[PDB]
Amino acid sequence: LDLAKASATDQLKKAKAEAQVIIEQANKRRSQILDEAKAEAEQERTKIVAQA
Amino acid sequence: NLNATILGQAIAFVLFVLFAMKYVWPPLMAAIEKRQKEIADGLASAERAHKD
Repeated sequence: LDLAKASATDQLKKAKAEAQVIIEQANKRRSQILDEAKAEAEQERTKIVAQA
Repeated sequence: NLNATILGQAIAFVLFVLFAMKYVWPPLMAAIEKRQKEIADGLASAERAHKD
């Protein structure tokens, strides 16, 4: 009962922890991309308005 | 001049019946309930423990 309970809580806890850890990491990636993309769109408008 | 034995044996059997029966009885009973109540008590509380 005791050791069990200890490992169970400790575990599901930690699992949650890394889970969110990744989640935030990835979210940070989608941000990273959509940032880079945003940059790209910037470059595009630049050229367009320019030669225009 | 009188037989006189069984009298002393009998009175000593009274007071000593009391002292002896008294002395041993409580310990042996507390040993009984100590034992049954022992394996028992542990098992039960430990059942609450494991289950819970």
